[PDB]
Amino acid sequence: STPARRRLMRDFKRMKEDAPPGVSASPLPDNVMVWNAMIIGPADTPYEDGTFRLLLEFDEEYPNKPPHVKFLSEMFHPNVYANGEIKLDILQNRWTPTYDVASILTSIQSLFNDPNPASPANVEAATLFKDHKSQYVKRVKETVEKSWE
Amino acid sequence: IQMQIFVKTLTGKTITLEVEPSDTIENVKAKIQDKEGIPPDQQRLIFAGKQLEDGRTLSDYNIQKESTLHLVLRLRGG
Repeated sequence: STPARRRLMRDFKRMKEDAPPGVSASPLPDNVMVWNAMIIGPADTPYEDGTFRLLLEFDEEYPNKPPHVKFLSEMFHPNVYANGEIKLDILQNRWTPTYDVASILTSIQSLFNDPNPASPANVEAATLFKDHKSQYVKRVKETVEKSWE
Repeated sequence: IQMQIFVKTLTGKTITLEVEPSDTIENVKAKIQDKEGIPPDQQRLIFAGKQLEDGRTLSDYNIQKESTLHLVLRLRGG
């Protein structure tokens, strides 16, 4: 069967036994092209302890094209669009076939630590991040609470 | 119920728009895109110190007739 399906079972085996801290992911039972994921808000960031759910969608072009990924949880982060999609260069202009599910999620998670207000997907959020730090944190925390519920 | 407003950049370049008090900041940013070719994601609109957020209306910010909004461009802004 397909290269994509083969690459994807590798990624799964990877996530099933040796998954990075604070992140997890798995296909649907009956459709390996679609995955639920979750990233936990890392410590000492305003996002701390949030449980942010994502959706990874693949097609047969994988791994020559990145998957489509978006948060299903309400987000407030300078590099996440309103529709949940993520402005991260390895998912757009700078993808290479060496990335897998594990490494995508850890690249995303690292945005929680060091956002990039230089490339804003959420302009409201980029703005607060530079000009109203206190207001920014309060918005993030609202997001944290909603992620539980 | 309609009014003329102005939108001015930091360069001095100014356009005039006809709007209504109940148009949204999003609607206004689209008109600007059409009139100056700038994608709404690269626009920052300021009026009386407050930055204007989408899904609020002009009347909300008390933008009345003949008001001038300040447009700040952020490139690459993406």
